[PDB]
Amino acid sequence: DKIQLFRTIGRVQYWERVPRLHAYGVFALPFPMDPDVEWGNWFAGPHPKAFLVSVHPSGPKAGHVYPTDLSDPDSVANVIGMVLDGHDYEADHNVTVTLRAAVPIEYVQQGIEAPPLQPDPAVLNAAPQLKLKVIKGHYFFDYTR
Amino acid sequence: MRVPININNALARVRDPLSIGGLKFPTTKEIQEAVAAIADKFNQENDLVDRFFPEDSTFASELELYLLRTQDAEQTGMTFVHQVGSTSLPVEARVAKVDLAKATWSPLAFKESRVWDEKEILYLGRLADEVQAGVINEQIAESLTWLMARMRNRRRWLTWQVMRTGRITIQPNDPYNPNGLKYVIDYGVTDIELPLPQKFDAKDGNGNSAVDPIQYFRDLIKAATYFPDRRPVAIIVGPGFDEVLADNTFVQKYVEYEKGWVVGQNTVQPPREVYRQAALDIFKRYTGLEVMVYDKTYRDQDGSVKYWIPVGELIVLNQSTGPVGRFVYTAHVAGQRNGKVVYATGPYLTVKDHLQDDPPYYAIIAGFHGLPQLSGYNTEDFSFHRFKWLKYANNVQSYLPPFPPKVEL
Repeated sequence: DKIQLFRTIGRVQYWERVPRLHAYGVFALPFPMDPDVEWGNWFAGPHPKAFLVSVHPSGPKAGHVYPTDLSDPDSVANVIGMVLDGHDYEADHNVTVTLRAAVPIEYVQQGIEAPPLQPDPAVLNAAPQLKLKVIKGHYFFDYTR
Repeated sequence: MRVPININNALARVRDPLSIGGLKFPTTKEIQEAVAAIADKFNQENDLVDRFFPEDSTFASELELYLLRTQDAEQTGMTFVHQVGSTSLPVEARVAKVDLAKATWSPLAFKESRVWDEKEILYLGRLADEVQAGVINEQIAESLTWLMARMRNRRRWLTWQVMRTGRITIQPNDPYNPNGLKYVIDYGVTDIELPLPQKFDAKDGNGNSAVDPIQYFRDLIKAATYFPDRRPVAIIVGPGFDEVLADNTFVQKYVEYEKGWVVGQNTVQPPREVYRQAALDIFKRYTGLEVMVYDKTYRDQDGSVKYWIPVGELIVLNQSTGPVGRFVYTAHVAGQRNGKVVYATGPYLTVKDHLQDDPPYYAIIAGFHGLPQLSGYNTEDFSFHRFKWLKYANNVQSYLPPFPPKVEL
C-alpha cells in the first residue's frame, strides 16, 4: 500500500434563498434569541428553510425567541413569525424575525427530522391555530394583527 | 560469465599423447575438430511494455494530485401559468455544488552488492594456456555490465506486473526478495478482464461455433459511443490468432462474401490456405481496429517455452495506443560536491576499491529508486480503463509448433 487513489475532501453545496411573494409585502423586527436553545441544528444545512418562532411573554427570558413547540398549545399561542434563511448565530444572538410575508409550503419545517424541500405535515395540520392561510401552496401570515 | 579457456589450444590438447590400444603399437588416424556455442534462443526479453511508457525523473520523494470539480445549475424549469388580472408567483430555488479530491504516490527501493576477495584477484588465468593474472579485469567488466541488466530487468518486471494485473504484489517467499519484504500496491484499474463465457472455438453442436469476433468487437465499439475513453482502438495478440479465426464458421462467411465463394456452385470449398491468409484483413476492415502481433518468447523455470502475452489471451487497448502510464525515477544520495549533499536520479553504480588494506578486496554496489505510475484517471468518476485482457480461446496450443528443450551441459 504505497499509493492512495482519489478520494474526495470538500463538499460545498450552494442553494438559493427562500422565495416569497413580491407583492404581499415585508415586515420584520429583530428579536433577541434564547440561549437555552441549541441554535446549531436549526441553522444546520445548506438547504433553503424557514421555521416558526415563539416568544416568551413573561418570566426571566421575556422577549426572547425560541422555535415553536407544536406539541405545546402555549407555544402555538405565542408565535410571532418566521426566520427566513438563518443568520450567523455564533457571532450574533439577535435574529431578524419576519412578521409578514408569503412563503411556499415546501420551505417550512419544524422538526429537525424533516426532509428539506417537502411540506411539513405538522405545520399544515396546525395552520388554523398557527394563524397561517394556505392559498395556492403558499403560507400567508401576518402577526402584527 | 563465460568459462576462461583458450579455444584452439584446448582442442589440440585433449588428445592422449602416450596411450596405445589393444593393438600394442601406435596406429594411423585422422582427426577433425569443431567448436559449438550453446545458447538459449527462446528466452527473450519483454521489450513490449518499454514503449507503453517512457522513463522520468523528479528529484522528490512523493507526488500528490489535486482535482477540483464544479457543477453548475441548469437553466430549466418552464414558466408559471397566469390569468390576466392577478399577481405573479415566486420561482423555486436551484443548487450548484463543487467537490475536490486528492491522490498520492511514493516509490520503491532496491539495491544490491558483490565483492571479490584477495585470492581470486590474482590466482586465476585461463585453462588451456597460461596468463599473467589479468583475467579479473575481464570478468569484473562483464559483471559490471550484468548489474545494469539486473535493474533493466527489474524495471520491466514491475512494469509487466501493472500491465497484467494492475497490482504490484511482493511476498517474502519470493525470488530475489531475501530481505522478506511486503508490498501490495493496488492501482486503480477498473474491470481489467472482459467477460466471454463461450470463447471463440467452443463450437457447440455439430460444426457451428457460437460467438462472432467481428460482431463481438463491434459490440464493444457500439457500447462506448458516449464512453470515449472506453472504445477499443487496437489489440495486441500472441501467435495463434489467425488459426482461431479460420475455424470459426462465422468469420468464414465473411471470407466467402468478399470473394464470392458460394460452396454449392462456383467452387468446391477451398482448404485453409487462403481461407486463413485473408483472415486478418477481413478482421481489420470489419472491426476497424488495429492488430499487432507480439510472438516474443521466454523460457519457464521448469516447463517449455512460453509466450509473454499468453496463449489463448490478448490485450485490448482503448482511446489511444500511446503511453499508458509513466515510470518515475526518484532522488538518491550521490556524493557531495562542496560540503553540500548532491542528489541524482536513475540507476547508479558505485565502485569501492579496497585494494590496499590487509586483506584487499573490491566491491560494486548498484541500485535505484522508483515505481511506475499510470497516466491519468477519469475525472467524472475515478476509473481507469486503458487496457483490458480477454481470454479468447482455449486450444490455441494445438495450432502452435513445439520448441527445442534447453540444452544443458
